[PDB]
Amino acid sequence: TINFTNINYYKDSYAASASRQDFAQDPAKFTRPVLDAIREAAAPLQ
Amino acid sequence: GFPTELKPGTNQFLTTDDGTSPPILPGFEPTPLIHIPGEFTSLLDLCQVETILEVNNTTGTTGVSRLLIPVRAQNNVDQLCASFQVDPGRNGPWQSTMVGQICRYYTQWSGSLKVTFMFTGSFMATGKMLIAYTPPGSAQPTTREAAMLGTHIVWDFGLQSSVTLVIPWISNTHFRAVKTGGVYDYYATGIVTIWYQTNFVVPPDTPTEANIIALGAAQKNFTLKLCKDTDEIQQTAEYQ
Amino acid sequence: QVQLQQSGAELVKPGASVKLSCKASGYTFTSYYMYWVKQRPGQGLEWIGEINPSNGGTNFNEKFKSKATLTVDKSSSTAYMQLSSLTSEDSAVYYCTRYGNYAYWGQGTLV
Amino acid sequence: GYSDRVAQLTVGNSTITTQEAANIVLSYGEWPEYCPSTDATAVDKPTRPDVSVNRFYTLSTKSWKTESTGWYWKFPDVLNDTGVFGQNAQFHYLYRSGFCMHVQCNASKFHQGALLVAAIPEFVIAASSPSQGLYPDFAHTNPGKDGQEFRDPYVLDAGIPLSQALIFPHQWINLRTNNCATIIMPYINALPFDSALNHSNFGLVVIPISPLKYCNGATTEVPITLTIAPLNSEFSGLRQAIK
Amino acid sequence: SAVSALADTTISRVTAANTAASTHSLGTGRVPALQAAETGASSNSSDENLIETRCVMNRNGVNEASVEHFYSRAGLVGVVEVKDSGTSLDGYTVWPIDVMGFVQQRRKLELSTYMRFDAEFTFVSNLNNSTTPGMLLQYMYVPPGAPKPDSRKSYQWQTATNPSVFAKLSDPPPQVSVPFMSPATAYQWFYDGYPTFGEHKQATNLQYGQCPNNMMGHFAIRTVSESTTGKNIHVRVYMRIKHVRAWVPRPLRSQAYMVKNYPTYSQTITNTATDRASITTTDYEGGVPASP
Amino acid sequence: DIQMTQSPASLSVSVGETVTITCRASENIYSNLAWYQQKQGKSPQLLVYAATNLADGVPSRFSGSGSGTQYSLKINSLQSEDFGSYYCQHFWGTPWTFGGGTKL
Ligand SMILES: CCCCCCCCCCCCCCCCCC(=O)O
Repeated sequence: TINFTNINYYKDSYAASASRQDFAQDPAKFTRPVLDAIREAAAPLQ
Repeated sequence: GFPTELKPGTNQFLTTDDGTSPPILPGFEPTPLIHIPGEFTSLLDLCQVETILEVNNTTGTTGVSRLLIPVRAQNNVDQLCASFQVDPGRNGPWQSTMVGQICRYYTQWSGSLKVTFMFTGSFMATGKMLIAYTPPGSAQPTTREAAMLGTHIVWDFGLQSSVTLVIPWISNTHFRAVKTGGVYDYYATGIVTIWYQTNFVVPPDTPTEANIIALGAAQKNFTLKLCKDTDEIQQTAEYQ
Repeated sequence: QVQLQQSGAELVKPGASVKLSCKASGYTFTSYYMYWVKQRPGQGLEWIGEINPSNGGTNFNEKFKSKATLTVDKSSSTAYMQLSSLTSEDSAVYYCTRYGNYAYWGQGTLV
Repeated sequence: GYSDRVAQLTVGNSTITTQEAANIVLSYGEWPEYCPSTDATAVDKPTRPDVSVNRFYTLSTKSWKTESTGWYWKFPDVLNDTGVFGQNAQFHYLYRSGFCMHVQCNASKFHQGALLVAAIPEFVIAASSPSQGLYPDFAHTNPGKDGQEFRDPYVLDAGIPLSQALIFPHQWINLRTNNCATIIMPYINALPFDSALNHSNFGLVVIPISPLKYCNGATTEVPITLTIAPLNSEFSGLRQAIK
Repeated sequence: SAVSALADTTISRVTAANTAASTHSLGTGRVPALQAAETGASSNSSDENLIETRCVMNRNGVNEASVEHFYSRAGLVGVVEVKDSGTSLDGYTVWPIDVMGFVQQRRKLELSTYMRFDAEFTFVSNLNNSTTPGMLLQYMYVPPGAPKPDSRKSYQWQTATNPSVFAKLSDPPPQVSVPFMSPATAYQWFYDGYPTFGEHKQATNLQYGQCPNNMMGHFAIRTVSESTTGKNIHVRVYMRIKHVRAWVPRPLRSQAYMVKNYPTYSQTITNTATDRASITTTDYEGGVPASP
Repeated sequence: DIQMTQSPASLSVSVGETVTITCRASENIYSNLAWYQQKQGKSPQLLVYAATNLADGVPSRFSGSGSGTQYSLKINSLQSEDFGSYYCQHFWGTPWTFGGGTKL
């Protein structure tokens, strides 16, 4: 119910707990790191 | 003196406890954060990067040759080229993959997998391969006629040298334990067998054996659960 | 095909050493371990040891550690076995075996 | 939605043509850029010798053989003694730049083999120990314009598996499919600028995964040519030239 | 007010990708399965285009695979032995802070090339027999350049400016927060270079890869004593990385580590995949076939 | 060291019968077994690799089966040239223990 968490008790921001509320996902910089976008249905090299 | 009462778990050091802790350096401002290319925020984004399967993980084979699936002109029809299981946390070809090594940091996994087979023969080398994924229950198919009863792709060699075998998420449970073997073969994903649909046909003066390079990765629906310690590297003494 | 051409027959006086050759052909030499098997006539086959033609890593049996030294000539695609401290129990036929996915054997060497 | 097989890379007075390309890789999705004032630390005005340093330098040709294990270069090192780049990299303490790495290996439609061409940021080279033999020598860490044959391509001479080197910006040269590999790499470092002599930002590996096989009568000498072009080369900290 | 912030503090589940229902596709020019791995791009083929899929409203959570959740776990980064018995009657130890001495933390960290994180260091200190008598210890962070103690009594222990934690062995483990301390904008587990200029022609190229940006100093630990206690104290240091940014993912190490600050493997290269009998051998018996 | 234990040390059957050799093991060798047929005078000829894969040129009369600890080589329709000594050989780990031998 009530969530009394993620409270920083110190004047320094790095004393706070882990940042576990900003989950991001961007696999394209590893999976599709190519200048030409290749449609899935398309034959890649034409 | 605000009345409090210490509960069980006081003084314990749980290693996975995200709590506050007193800063050693008051007023410390770290070095400014600049942009560095290549920031990853999820290990799932890394599991979706196709990495080579060590399908030739056979006794005797050494080095980069363990990464190659030999494919040659056959004298018979409907012969087995290669087979491997598709349990990403099992000892075998998937150990050489980023997905199979990030899986081993987790207890349970879920999602479709994907093997991208690239043919590395001559331009003049033609062939057709049946790559079958056999769901659980059946051992490695003994014939191609038995393998084609499962999820399979017929791969025609051509100008597009690569093909994707999407291993679909066919499971009874929402997640599969990365651990396999014993009773944990309840979570066996299945077997992938590569068959000669037609022959490996080359013209004269053309190499008769070539290599398929398999590339294992995860799909967009891949998921990992219950962070655990990996069994990859061991240690007997501190490193210096 | 994958042919392993071993050296010719050998007749060496006791208390010496002979260098047996194994000229591999038909495959990448640095891609498969080379194994040596000893067979005294009438007796069975005995495994001597292995050698990786990429780093010289050799793993012998507990009965051939101080009796067999394995080298490799990666440029010549040839493996070698120089049996030290020759005796009578070391006079046998010797093969060089590559396994990979199919155990390829040589022809043998009478020693 | 296709990738055209023909491509022309033009930077400076250099122009590279290919008719069997395989969709140039933009490393980590980020083009090379100059250092933003927000991320800059040094206060001297950087020199930007645009066309005299940002250009394709063809630097080394390695003969691909059946037993070849692979070669690696270090991007700043492979150019530290070449052209106006090397001179700017010697006269200046600070340097930052991206690169367009174009590896060229052409062979007939009767040759076969695949090369893994990867750009490895912070490619620390390992020493294989059976102490002096615990650390690699400078020839192996900074091979220069010539590059270094891989001792153990399986572990990338770094203890890390080659099969996972595809986590780095990579292309393949599969002889049946393409004769070139193009990786555009931005400047990756924990620092906005760094020494072009002390630090190698990226390794440039070309490892044969599928070995070069041909038949009798085919051209036996199949060369692999490395052509790299700095992109957005900045140099600061002008002083006496250091090699 | 701030009650809105406190309400939105629980980890909200982010779900994996749904599967859309697919049908048979009989036609030309639509090849979702033909790829080009030479492009360096992974396959964009979806299961909805290789097979006939059902619609799955996937409710599997993908949060635990975050870099934060992967790394925000305390692991052993240091074992310090405060020797005060036998030949080593020191009662103090100055420990070079390096998180690369133990396999579990080191391998997880080297997944990344650059990491920028704060840390929560915990010190688990006890005797040989696991007991924790009341023994005042001093845990002084000695940043690079600060005078290191040369005795249990030396003036450096006055910790006028250095951060010192005083705790008894009987107390719960001392735990502190360490910020991102580095002249760089990220720690660098792999530094392809040398810290200094020169010819680099030494027989022991010991300085290759040694970035002083990661060298964060020494933890100087002592028992607050006046003479030899006669007891050796084993301090174990656990780092919990937090507020973590990771860059340039790398292959997870496949070879057993040999030394702390260098990638260096044995000539006996272990295969990253365990061996099997042949390329057609699988370890799965399965059920009895109905009609072989 | 995973040692071997070949059950039938000798056998003599007629042309047409079916002999089945057995090759146990100390521990699970994971199908890393190779059966050889060595008639005294010639070189050891590989018959079945990986405990199931029939070698090239070997007649379909031969068949290898087994998994884990126990393995069996069967010679159905025992023709004339099927005599000699039959050795199993594990290639799992360090020792590479061959079989005792089977005279047939
Ligand atoms: C008051 C007691 C505090 C203890 C001191 C803690 C200071 C921690 C140092 C910072 C930790 C992260 C940096 C790790 C970098 C070292 C890696 C390496 O090069 O091997």
